[PDB]
Amino acid sequence: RPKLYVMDNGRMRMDKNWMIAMHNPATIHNPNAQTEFVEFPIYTVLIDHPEGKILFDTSCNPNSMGPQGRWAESTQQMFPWTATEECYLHNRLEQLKVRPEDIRYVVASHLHLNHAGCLEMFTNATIIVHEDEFNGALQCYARNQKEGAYIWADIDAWIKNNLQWRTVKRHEDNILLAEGVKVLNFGSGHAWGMLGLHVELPETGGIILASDAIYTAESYGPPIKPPGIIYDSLGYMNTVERIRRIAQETKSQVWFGHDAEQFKKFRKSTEGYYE
Amino acid sequence: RPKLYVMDNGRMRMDKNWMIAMHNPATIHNPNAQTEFVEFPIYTVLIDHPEGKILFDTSCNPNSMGPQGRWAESTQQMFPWTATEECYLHNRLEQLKVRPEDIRYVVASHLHLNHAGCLEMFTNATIIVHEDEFNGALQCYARNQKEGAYIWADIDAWIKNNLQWRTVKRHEDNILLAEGVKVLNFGSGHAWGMLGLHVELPETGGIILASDAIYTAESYGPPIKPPGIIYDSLGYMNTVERIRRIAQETKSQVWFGHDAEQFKKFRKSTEGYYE
Ligand SMILES: [Co+2]
Ligand SMILES: [Co+2]
Ligand SMILES: [Fe+3]
Ligand SMILES: [Fe+3]
Repeated sequence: RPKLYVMDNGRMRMDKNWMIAMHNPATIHNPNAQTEFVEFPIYTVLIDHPEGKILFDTSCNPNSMGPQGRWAESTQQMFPWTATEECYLHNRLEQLKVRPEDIRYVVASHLHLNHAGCLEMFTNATIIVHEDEFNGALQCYARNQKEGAYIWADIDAWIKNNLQWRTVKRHEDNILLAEGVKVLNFGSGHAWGMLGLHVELPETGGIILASDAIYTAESYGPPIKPPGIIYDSLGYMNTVERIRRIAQETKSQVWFGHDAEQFKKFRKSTEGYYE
Repeated sequence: RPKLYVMDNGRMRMDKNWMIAMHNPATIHNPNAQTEFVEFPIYTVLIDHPEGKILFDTSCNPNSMGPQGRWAESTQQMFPWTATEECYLHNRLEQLKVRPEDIRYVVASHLHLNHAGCLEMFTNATIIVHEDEFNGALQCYARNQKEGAYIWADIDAWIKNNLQWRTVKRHEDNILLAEGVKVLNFGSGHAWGMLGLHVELPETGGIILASDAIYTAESYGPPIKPPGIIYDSLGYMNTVERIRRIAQETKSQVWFGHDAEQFKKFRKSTEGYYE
């Protein structure tokens, strides 16, 4: 029935402490302990479904980086994005003969700069987003916040391009978007409102797209190693355990948001898909 | 009526990222950004009240550090405590002609190693503690956790010395402990359950003892700069703002848990007291 594509939208580097909070604490013997600037993948997932094309996340906007970049300079320096034109989502989709207009549904895991970058392209889609995440980003916008993980120029484009939103309510149940495609309401954790996907593929089986609910296998453990980027510590911990339970009960794989190792092993859109 | 004493119970050093989460993030230009290893005061407060002597916090145990120390070696290395004999609470109290047996109430802000160290001394007192904090530490003990901020040997002593506990229930209102002395139920934040004191002194006026609900003036802001040592991020943020409001409405000073600058300006027990 359906085909699932992993599209490579480039790499980003940041302080490991953002990814694993307090990963290497200072000691009497190492009072000025150093961190690392680690690299991690940015990716999106296309589910080419007979009921319609579903896109999970949208990576970064092409005009994110550089002197004329939408991203503030501090942001560009703390979370630099490296991507070839081939890695841009529009191009990755073009290489699959998919036009933005062909996307029925976009699922925004959250509205961070490296997941909601290209929402603006999908003007014929219904954008599914957690209401608290939406609200939180709209406040960043309204208060003219220019630094941080919510890109003002990105949100501006969303509104100017008249996107069609479908917010997931705080206590809303999981949404069946299509046969074998369920939107999981993880709620507050890494961000204000986290959404995930459960995909049931005829051949591959079950897949949980966790996005930044779980950064990496190191995050996942056990035991859980929480991130530095976190809004609701408790919601985060609960979400990870919930994902772990869903995986074991549905015998599903868990695809982390930003795990280099796991990504290396993924079959990307230049080699094929998952059925 | 009452006399309030600030007792210097030593100094401790740790990674600044514990105090201020992500205080100096790595950048493209500083990929191996360094943390610092900062010094901060450990103190306790004695309210010599006509209704009875109230102690807020108990510092670290004398036998905490060194090869035969109660603290695990990793803990002694990440959170080293420096203290001369005079800084020990038993001695600080002795210099005020105060015997452990003279304490009617001990208020444990939380049960971290540097606040609950000497609970065992107060065998004739009622130990007031948040129930969630108590529960959390009793689990650390039962699971024989020997690393971390909850010292197994400390907890072992509490049970052996048959301390008399009074737990503050999760949704319990503030407790009037004595005229002008209220226990503030902050709940989860820095740790599982945090208690503060509001003291109304005839001369000095209102004082909020925040303990680790607010590490420092930098934590307090505004804006709030949360710590790396945190269980409930949201509860933490709520608590700080609650303190700000109480302070404003009660025209009260806020005494932070571990603020080097503020502590220097405090009149300690070797110079006098607050009335
Ligand atoms: Co994110
Ligand atoms: Co503490
Ligand atoms: Fe991300
Ligand atoms: Fe402390």
